[PDB]
Amino acid sequence: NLQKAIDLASKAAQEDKAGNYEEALQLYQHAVQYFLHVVKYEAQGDKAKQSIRAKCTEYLDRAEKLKEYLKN
Repeated sequence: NLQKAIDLASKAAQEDKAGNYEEALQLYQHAVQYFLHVVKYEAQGDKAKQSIRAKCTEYLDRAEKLKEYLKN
């Protein structure tokens, strides 16, 4: 589940930066879904969880704004 979060997160960050926002948006949410799934179920460690928390918020903030205008 962790590898899926990073894999999708990398493609999402590249999609938005490249030009694709629609595909990147759906990818951003996916990365956060898998990331939180691990932290909630069984993360790697204390410091590890803190790393995902900052990342989960980073992508969420980007995707949040993206969908904002996309939906408007």
